[PDB]
Amino acid sequence: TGGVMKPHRYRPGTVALREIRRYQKSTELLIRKLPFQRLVREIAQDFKTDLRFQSAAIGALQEASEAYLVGLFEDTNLCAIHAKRVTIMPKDIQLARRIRGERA
Amino acid sequence: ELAGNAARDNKKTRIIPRHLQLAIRNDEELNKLLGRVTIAQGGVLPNIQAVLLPK
Amino acid sequence: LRDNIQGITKPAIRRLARRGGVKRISGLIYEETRGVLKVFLENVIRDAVTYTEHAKRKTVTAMDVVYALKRQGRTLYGFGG
Amino acid sequence: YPADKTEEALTTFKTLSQNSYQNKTLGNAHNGRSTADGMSCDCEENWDTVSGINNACGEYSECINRLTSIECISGTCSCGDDCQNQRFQKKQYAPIAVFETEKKGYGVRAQADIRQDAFIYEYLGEVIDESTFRKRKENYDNQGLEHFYFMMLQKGEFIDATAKGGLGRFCNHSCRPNAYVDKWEVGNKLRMGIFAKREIYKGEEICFDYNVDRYGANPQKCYCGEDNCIGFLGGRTQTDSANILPVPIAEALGSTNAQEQRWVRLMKEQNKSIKASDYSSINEDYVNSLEMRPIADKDEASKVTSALLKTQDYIILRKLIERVSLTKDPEVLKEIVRLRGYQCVANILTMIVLDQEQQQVDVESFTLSVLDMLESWPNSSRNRISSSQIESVLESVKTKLKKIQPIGKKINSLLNSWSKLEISYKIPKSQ
Amino acid sequence: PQGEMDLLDSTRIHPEDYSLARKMAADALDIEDIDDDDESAMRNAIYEMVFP
Ligand SMILES: Nc1ncnc2c1ncn2[C@@H]1O[C@H](CSCC[C@H](N)C(=O)O)[C@@H](O)[C@H]1O
Ligand SMILES: [Zn+2]
Ligand SMILES: [Zn+2]
Ligand SMILES: [Zn+2]
Repeated sequence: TGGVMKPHRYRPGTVALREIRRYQKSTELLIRKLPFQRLVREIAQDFKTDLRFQSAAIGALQEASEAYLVGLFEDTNLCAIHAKRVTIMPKDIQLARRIRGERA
Repeated sequence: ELAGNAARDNKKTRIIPRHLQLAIRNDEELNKLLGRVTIAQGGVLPNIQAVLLPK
Repeated sequence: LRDNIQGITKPAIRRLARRGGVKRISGLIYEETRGVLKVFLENVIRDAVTYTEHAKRKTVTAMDVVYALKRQGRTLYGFGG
Repeated sequence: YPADKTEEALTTFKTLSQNSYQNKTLGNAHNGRSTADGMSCDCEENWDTVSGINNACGEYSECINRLTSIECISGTCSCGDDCQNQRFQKKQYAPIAVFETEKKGYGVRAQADIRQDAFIYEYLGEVIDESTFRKRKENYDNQGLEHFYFMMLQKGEFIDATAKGGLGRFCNHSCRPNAYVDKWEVGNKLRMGIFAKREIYKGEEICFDYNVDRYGANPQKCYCGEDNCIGFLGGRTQTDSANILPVPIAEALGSTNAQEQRWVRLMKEQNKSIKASDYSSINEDYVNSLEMRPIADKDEASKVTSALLKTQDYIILRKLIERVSLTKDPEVLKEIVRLRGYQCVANILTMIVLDQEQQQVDVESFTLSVLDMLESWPNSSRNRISSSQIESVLESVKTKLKKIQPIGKKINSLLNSWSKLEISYKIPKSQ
Repeated sequence: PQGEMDLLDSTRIHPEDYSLARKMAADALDIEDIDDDDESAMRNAIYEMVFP
């Protein structure tokens, strides 16, 4: 009789609310540097090649993309809350972009 | 002034972009003036919705 | 470089949504976030590229990026603007 | 009610007011990563001037830290000192008593009515590493102790309640428990608390689900008395090759941990698919490939009867009936009669030769393989059959499969033999 | 109940009627799996009747 009682798992939302507080308190970059840099180079390749990208330009692009995505997710959370849901769906993303004017 | 005060509540002697973002976004008229600007390494103000919380 | 749009991984976009105060994430949303991120990056990269091409340069600098962002009403502080 | 055994239970171990640590590194929150920016709730201190009690961070307050299972620390949080979210630190346990149960030994009862979601008692013990846990487990197995006293605080870190701990070690397992264990963060440390899943009245026993990992240990029968009891204490076993079928059912087929190991080791490691641990789907190939040996133990006969009452699979029943055919010990057969094996065999017949999920030739082979031991078992009185009325099922199946004349003739011989038996006299009772 | 000592050794019942007393006790407790030849079940039944 040497068995061990298990601590079970957390409820859905508890670790979510914890990590919400943790990411809203801290300020580090959430997108990995090298895959984002490769993605930026892939997008820039389509117009004209042999285009070198300074580290500061890549960092500015990353900061702008993170700010845009955070604002869009705040608006999409407001959309989901308005529809009596707690889970965001792509339809809220499309509606937020529509009302913001980014999507025609 | 507002950034130094916000740093003072954080028990810090170093002004960082986080304190600047806190000072700008927590003041109504400053938020109105600097509406369409993103502060690099500023982060986001802690905001959790009321009905988002469990009961 | 071949199809590195998958480099924006699922935990990373989960973190980005989590900073916005979102509690639950649908399984189909990730492709939509990748698409809108691609669209935004496409627009800003295009504007930065033509800014650089007008300047007779071969390397995109941070000033072109901040200029392009500020021209789209997305003014960025901290990078020499 | 039962006599109180609180002091007697306390004398059996070294009472602790707080968790003890083997070393200062173990038990630290965030795997030892000191969160210097400790999570401070924005609650304003609500001091009731009459009672002098700080009502901030209460049960029905909106304290974020309370929701996220984090305790407020005095001098760091805006809620002030002595808030209502210092339950672990203030040690405000629910009032409980110890009473001797009929079969489970000492058990914990509520001395007062306890609200839903209320903190009952902090599980206390020594925080130990994995090697120390293994050494203590081996020592206790050598000592022959028949009681669990280990709980997993987190990965690689366990809590032992054998020699030192608190009253929580006397809580008994219930398959429909009224309380549950939860993990909380107090400062830079991790605690395990026990909370009320429902409303509990005074005098009622306080129980929680053990969800016990055996780590290869043998099953222990569960005597909780709950209607939803599974009959044994357990939980998801070792990561692979550990179980293909439920124990009683596996041991009914003569299979053990070695035979359940061998099949998976021979195929899964050699690029052939075996699904995860799930007993909802029976793998017929394993049951066919299993070896069969005669039964000579009555507990194995009880496990066989449980397997008959539980398993619906055609192939498992085929192999159990074949094993019974190999079995020829009269005492085990008398035990099966006491367990009313005929009652189970009636349903086993009905599911296969009245309900038709199989082919008539294979069902005929099954019927010929199941009539033989029915013909062979010792019988002395129709009182045995009367507990099952399996003769009715035999008539129904000989009438349905009337074209298969060997089955009909065997059932003729069987009912002729059974009809010769008298009925055991049962004393009439007043009405 | 299966021990060396016996419940009925503290009564006036003669040892030739011990199985009779155990059959009375078993039939009184509404048991139906009982068989007359099973002395063990008889002893269990009488033990649970006299000392539940
Ligand atoms: N419902 C139950 N049925 C049978 N045994 C139980 C049980 N709940 C707990 N136990 C036993 O109690 C052990 C936990 S320790 C509980 C206190 C201990 N029985 C004592 O009185 O000293 C388990 O390992 C098991 O052996
Ligand atoms: Zn609080
Ligand atoms: Zn508090
Ligand atoms: Zn049980």
